[PDB]
Amino acid sequence: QFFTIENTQQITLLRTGDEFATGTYYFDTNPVKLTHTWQTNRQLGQPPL
Amino acid sequence: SYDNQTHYRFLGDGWVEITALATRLVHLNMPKSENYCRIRVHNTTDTSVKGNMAKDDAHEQIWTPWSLVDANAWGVWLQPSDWQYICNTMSQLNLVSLDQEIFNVVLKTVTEQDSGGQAIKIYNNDWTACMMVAVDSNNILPYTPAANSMETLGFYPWKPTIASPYRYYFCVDRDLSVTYENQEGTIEHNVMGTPKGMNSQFFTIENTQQITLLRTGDEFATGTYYFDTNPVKLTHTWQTNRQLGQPPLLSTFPEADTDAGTLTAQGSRHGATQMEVNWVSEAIRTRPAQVGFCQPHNDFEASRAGPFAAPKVPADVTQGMDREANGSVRYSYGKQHGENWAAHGPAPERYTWDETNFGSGRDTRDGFIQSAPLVVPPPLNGILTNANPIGTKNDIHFSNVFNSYGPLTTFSHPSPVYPQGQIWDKELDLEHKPRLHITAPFVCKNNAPGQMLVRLGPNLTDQYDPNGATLSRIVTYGTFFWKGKLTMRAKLRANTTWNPVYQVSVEDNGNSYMSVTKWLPTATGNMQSVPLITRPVARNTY
Repeated sequence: QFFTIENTQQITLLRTGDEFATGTYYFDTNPVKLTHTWQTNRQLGQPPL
Repeated sequence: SYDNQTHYRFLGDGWVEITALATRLVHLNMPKSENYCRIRVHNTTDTSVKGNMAKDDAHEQIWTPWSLVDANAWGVWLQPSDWQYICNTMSQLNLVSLDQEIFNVVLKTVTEQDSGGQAIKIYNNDWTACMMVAVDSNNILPYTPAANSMETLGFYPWKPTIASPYRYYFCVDRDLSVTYENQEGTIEHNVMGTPKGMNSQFFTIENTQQITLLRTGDEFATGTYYFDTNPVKLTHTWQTNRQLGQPPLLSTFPEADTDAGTLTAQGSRHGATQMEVNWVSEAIRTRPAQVGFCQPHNDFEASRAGPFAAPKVPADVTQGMDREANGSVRYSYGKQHGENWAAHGPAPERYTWDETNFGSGRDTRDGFIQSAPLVVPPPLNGILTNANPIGTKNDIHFSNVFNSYGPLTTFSHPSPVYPQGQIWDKELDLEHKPRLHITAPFVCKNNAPGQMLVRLGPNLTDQYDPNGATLSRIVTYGTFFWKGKLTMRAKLRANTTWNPVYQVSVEDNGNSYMSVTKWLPTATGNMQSVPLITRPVARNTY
């Protein structure tokens, strides 16, 4: 598989006074917790009486 | 209005709205520890031994002056007979909603008078006194299943019950080394530990829930939690990787009802396998997937908390009687949660439940593994069996360390046990959840039923000084009723076989496991609750 930047994307020429801007990609991901756990198979539920 | 029944509302297409009505008198005493206690527990009496370490009970829980009220146990809602009716007719079940209520709060105080006669105890209620109730609806405080220690509520209606004091775990970082029988040397270090600043979590009923005071003529009622769970089948499978699809073609037909038929030459027989052999056979033929799997036997792992038995998915015990191989469970209840009442000594009755999802279990004896391009009669060093010692140990074979889990590994969800058995269970706040829980059949996909806590109001005396070490408080205790509503959805199975199917029936007074006398009172009124078969009717996996 030999790809080529030229035969895959629409290149855009930018000179001195030019400028480019992308769209606005929207992320579709799952959030990540900002806390740590500690409990283990020993600390799970009703502790011994 | 007291009520403890079970209504079956029939709908169309074979769907039923099962309603559970449970009412029960409760008893509560003054929580001895007027304040939260961060007590530790170390059983050096056993951890010091060389062979002992599987008896490790080291940790550091936190005792709260509150008592939890958990009714998470089938044996408290449904009636023995009812469970039968269900398992014999239904084909699946699922939780719908929950609803709880409290009322008829009675608060009495005791006065041990008569010091000039003997020593009698006088009783008399107090209205001004108050009870305290709150509901962890948001589930802030750690989850504590009462059935996770058989401390739920009574399973017998006409018999009151008490609540199990609330207490949760805390971070400590225990440690213990490995040792066998006698071995040689010392147990290295069996250290306990101190609290870390990153994992320290001390909650307080007061700064987490909106407590509500209830006097004599007061009463409380909860909302109506709606269950969001997945239904569980009420039937058992049997098929194995041998009975999956098109059975081999027959070339020979029996002459009488004695002899059997034959197949086609293994070599000259159509089909497809994953081996390089130029023949076919049931044992090697390709199958849709994997029915059950091999699990490491007695796998004890250890983290900062210490050693523990790695849970294993329950399955069929198989002809090999391999219980601790297919994760069968052994319970230890007592009086309220079953067991005969005429049983002496504190000795708790036990029972080992063997899953009925046949075809998913495994027999270690026959379990083996060949090598390289499969050979018809395997050599000696070209096939490892459950008789070959691993790592210089005679009793340790590949079985006790082999994990056959994988993509094609499909199985059946464990069926619940009538009495004792747990109903639902909160889900772990982990980014990646586990395919299921063994503690209970139903797991709340979203938030779970807020736990209910109770506590008697600290009734003080005339002499009170906060700065004073430990001071008195008028003796008090209370009782109140608890009404619970549990609605569920289920569909009646369909009779499609022909041959009568297995039903959960009882039997005349005999030695049979299903003896009527087992669920009947005695000359004095004693009785027990023996676990009952779930999934009496066979299903069909493929």
